[PDB]
Amino acid sequence: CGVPAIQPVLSIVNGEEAVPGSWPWQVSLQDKTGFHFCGGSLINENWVVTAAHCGVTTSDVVVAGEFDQGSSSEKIQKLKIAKVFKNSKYNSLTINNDITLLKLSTAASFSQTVSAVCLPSASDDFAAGTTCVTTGWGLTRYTNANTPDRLQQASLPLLSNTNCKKYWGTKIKDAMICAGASGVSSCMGDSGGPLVCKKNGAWTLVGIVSWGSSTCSTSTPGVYARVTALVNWVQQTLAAN
Amino acid sequence: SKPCCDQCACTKSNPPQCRCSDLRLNSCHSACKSCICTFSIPPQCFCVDITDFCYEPCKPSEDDKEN
Repeated sequence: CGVPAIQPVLSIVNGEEAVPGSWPWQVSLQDKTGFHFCGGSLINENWVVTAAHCGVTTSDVVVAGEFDQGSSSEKIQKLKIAKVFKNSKYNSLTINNDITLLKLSTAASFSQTVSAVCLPSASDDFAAGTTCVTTGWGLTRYTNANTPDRLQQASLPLLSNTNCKKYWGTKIKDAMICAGASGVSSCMGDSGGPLVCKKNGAWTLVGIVSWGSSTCSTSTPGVYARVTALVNWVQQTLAAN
Repeated sequence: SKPCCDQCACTKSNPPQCRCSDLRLNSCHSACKSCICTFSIPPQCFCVDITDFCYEPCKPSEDDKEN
């Protein structure tokens, strides 16, 4: 896991285009009309993790291996969803425990552009100030009515929850982790996608894009579902299904 | 569009200080000063303001016709 066959190159608002294929766990969630409304991450051939608030159902399709969603020549996999496991502790008013698991009806075929991100242990310690990466097809400018076709990326620091509360106060819960306020921001269409940090050389899923400033302000932090606080539920969901 | 908020969680304080929990898609309340949204399409947005008053509860009372 977490070792892309195509190496990402790091120099979403004020991000940059990803190297094509370099985030091979990044999937698109698309409705029946082919419209991207959320992102997700492959954690193995059979499961995708995304945000609970996205409201994914079995009528949505998981799209793996895309870089340019405006292209018709990329070798992409359109993967039907057999079952949705929305975390029952997800609170649609507090947006806490914002995680959902998607069981694919057929297994993904891993390749150079499709593979899994690593999951952390519930005890892993990802230090405030660590530079991590988030990717997605969300707005590159809040005023836009047009997401980008090409997968974007940005580097950004993790915050402590203590410092994050100085922005968002009692909205911040233990199952949340904040990143950004550094000149970049997740934005609409990024939800459900990954916030990854490189642990022992392997990109590891530390957060799931969740919420933040309504205008995607680059001077306030984005808030992510804290995967360490949710990963035992992920592992146990997989073990049971 | 004029102000309104259905659920108004006013708290312990004098003068009051209140908090609206209404979920609105796309954007918040026109008079909200600080708005948060999920980064989905459509975004699910909330107003995190704290005012010492509530706006009219959006929905009418529907209780003035029957004697």
